[PDB]
Amino acid sequence: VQLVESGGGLVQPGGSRKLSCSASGFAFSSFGMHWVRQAPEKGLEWVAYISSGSGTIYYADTVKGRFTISRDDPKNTLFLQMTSLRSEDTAMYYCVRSIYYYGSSPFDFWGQGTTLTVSSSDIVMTQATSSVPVTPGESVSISCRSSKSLLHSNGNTYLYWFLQRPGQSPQLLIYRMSNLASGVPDRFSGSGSGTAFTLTISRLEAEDVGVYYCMQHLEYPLTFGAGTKLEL
Amino acid sequence: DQLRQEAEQLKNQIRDARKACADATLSQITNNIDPVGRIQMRTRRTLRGHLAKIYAMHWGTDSRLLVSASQDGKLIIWDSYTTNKVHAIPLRSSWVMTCAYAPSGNYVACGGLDNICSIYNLKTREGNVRVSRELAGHTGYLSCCRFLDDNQIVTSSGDTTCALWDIETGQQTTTFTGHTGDVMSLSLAPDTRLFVSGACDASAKLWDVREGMCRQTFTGHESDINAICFFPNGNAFATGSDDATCRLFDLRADQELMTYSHDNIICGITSVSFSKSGRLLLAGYDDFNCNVWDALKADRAGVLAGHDNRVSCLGVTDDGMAVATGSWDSFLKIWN
Amino acid sequence: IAQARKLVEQLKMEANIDRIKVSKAAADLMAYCEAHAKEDPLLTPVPASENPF
Amino acid sequence: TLSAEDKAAVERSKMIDRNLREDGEKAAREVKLLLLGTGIVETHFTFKDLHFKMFDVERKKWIHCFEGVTAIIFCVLFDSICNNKWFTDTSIILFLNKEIYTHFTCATDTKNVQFVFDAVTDVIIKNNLKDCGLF
Amino acid sequence: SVSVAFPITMLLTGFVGNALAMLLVSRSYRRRKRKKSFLLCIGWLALTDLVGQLLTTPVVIVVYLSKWEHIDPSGRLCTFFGLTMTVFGLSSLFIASAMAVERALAIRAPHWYASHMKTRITRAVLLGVWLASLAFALLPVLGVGQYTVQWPGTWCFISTGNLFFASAFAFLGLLALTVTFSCNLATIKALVDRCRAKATSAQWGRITTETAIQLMGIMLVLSVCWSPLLIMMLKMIFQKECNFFLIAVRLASLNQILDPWVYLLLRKILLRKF
Repeated sequence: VQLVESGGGLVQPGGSRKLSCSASGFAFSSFGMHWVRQAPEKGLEWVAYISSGSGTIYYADTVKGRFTISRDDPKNTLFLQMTSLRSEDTAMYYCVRSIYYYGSSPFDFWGQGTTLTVSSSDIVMTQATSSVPVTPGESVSISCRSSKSLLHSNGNTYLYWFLQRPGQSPQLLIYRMSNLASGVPDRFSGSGSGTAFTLTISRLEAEDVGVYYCMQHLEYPLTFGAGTKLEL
Repeated sequence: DQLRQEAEQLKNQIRDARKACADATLSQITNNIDPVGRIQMRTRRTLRGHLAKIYAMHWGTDSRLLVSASQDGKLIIWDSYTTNKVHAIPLRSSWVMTCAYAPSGNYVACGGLDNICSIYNLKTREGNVRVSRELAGHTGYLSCCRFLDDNQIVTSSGDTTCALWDIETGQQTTTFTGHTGDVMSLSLAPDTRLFVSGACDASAKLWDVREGMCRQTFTGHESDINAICFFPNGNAFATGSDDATCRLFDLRADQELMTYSHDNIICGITSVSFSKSGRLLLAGYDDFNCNVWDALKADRAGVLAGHDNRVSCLGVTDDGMAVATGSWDSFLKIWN
Repeated sequence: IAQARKLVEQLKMEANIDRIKVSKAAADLMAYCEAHAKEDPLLTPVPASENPF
Repeated sequence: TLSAEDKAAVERSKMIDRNLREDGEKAAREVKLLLLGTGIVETHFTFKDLHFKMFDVERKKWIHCFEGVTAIIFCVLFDSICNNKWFTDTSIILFLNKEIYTHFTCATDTKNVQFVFDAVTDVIIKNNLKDCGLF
Repeated sequence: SVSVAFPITMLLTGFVGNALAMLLVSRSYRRRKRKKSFLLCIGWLALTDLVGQLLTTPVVIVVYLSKWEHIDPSGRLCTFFGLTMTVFGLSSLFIASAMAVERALAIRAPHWYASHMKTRITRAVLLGVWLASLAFALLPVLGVGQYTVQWPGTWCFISTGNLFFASAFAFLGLLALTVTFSCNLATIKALVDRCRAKATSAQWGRITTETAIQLMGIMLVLSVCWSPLLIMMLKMIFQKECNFFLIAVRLASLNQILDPWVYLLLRKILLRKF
């Protein structure tokens, strides 16, 4: 199962561009699809979302109107028509899949990434932390804060913990309170309540070094954290 | 012919021994128990989406996810709380007489007239439900199907045998023998150490999955047995016949303990299930409505009227918070 | 006469069971029902506050 | 609102509902035929938009599941089967080699197929009239 | 002839007949049999007739007890009375025709009819007619057509936009009477042709005879009941004689009273016939 996207490169500001992602190895037509950009030195940022069967579409406020997202199930391709590019539109664009049903694990698989370069309020999540020097073998705790309470009337606390290893797209670690993702070591653990959240790593290993991001799925637009980072 | 005399000399001895322990009856022992009183339950949810008769149904151990199989050749994994559909599995052959939802929730099994038990994988990559394995080896209609906690499935076919399979490999590891007719019902134990099967011989036998020996054998019915279920503690069970006589047996006493009959019903019984505490004994008759009995008094305590056809399946969640029934009208209803 | 030989052995193992008096069984069966009576949401109605349906 | 991810889940449920209906149309535009007198053998052949699904089969317990089939075909006790509370309202077709129909087999295959196709039509007519508040 | 008790008798028969119709249909639509579509169609027809009689008759009795234009100063009462009659009368024909075509379609195309027919499908079909009938009732309110009180003043009559208003209603009634003619005639012809061909059994022959009696009988009452209305409308378009119109309207109400009897009541008698 691979989710590889192509495109990118230098583009004249104020022009238009087309980004396409080819999905193979999984049933594309039955999955939702998300677009997530990443500025060179800021962090992850939600872009757009198209549901399964093009049922509904949502766009981030900063790119509403001039961005379009289309889905072609028979050819298994996801397109992002980009219009009226500007200086801050430059970012590393990832394509993310997410299937929504009771007990599912959305945002499980992330694309690879296409580099797009441009030549020269409601929910806020904060991680009051920066690069934390740590050596292998000692437990680590990462804190997170939310402007609103992510708990819902049905008992689901919509918090997702992502890990971005150097040079690779972020990988889902935990998608709710202590809901470990598939292919994740038992070391990672999640907890917290209300607006207070924490991620605990037990017996930290060398490969665990990276940037940890916190995301809320309680209401669109989806907002990421400051991306706490770890130093070996 | 010589062994026939020995068999007669043995059956009578067994019958006499059972009568020795017959010192009283439950109807007389518990005469001082206060009746539970009228029990009224309203259909909280009405799951719809099937286009044919519903032949089977099973509750997930989480007590929220519900599977159901119908003649449409489509399993549907329901979300009982919100009536949403989680999956819709298409079947190779639209002849399904049973279904089972794995205790861990990873797998779901089904089978029927094709003599094949297909194990489907729900939680997998690529978000697609695919046949993990296709068990084969029976020689008749696959009557019932249940999962053991260790992901090894116990099946009961129409060839008068019940087998224990290995999903990982795909071949039988054990085999019931002794039934002299089609096996129509099967019920595991809460600890999964024992199970009972009812066949078209008015007999319900008890088996051990560990070493494979027939422990007991209970008789008393006058026709086929169409459903069985254990008491919550696992020391007793109740069976449904085609003569409208639910009977409650006891494992340790090796003798029939109590009967639930109502001459107002002349049609057979198609499902039996106990409540969490074991005081209630729901039963699905062919008169289009259930009959919530009393497990200790043999007196009706209500009725789940509201089905347009016969009640073919009936199950009670692990936590006892709800009851689901599926009739041939292609409708599932969650009572409470 | 293979069927007869197996059948004779079958009843042999079906008769050597340490059967208990029905009175003890009924008491144990009745005892279990009362112990878990308060934990059954069907014997007694449950308030809507914690009723998922 | 009250739903955050459930809205996405409800969208998925509505997509599954459609698929059941679309595939449910095919079942309606179909007639099932049971032949009487390992596993189950099925034979599918199309006939002017009627994708006939002819399938061939203690022994009295298999009648509850087959109830609802359009008709029963015999190639060659029949009295007892017709009054078993299951096939009472089902036509019976008999070939020589509830409106009971008897036809003599002929060498040509089309003629035999033509007769059975007609026999299915009228029994469908009777059901329609019975459901139209006329009989 | 200015029969004061005639409207009272019609109301007594209509309410009694309609009341029985709902009681029987409502008491057997569960079917423990199916046949849900037919029961729903006939049930609403009886309900529509019951309300129509209950909605129009009170005006007639009110005029008699009032000892019409002088009694009612405005024209809203006359417009409301006329609006109910024009819409309800057209609705009965449309649903009557709609049921007739449905039966013919079932015989002609039984294969895809089963999938295309459902309990909720009929409800939508019978729901559309009500809007169509009331949409026409809105026309006089707009200004196309006028309502006039005439002899005996117990019911408003369409003034003869007004000139073409009478023609439009006549065409709608004729089309409803014409359309039912084709389908019902086609249906009975098909059974007769099919029955004769299959002869070359007795039990099925009995069904064929029953269809002719029921289907043909429905046509006879429907055609005769509204036959004079078309003739009266045609005469008005072409152009003492008011006597026929006064009794013609009462004739139409007879069909509504007899509307459920032909479809449901006759079955009870036929049940004991054999």
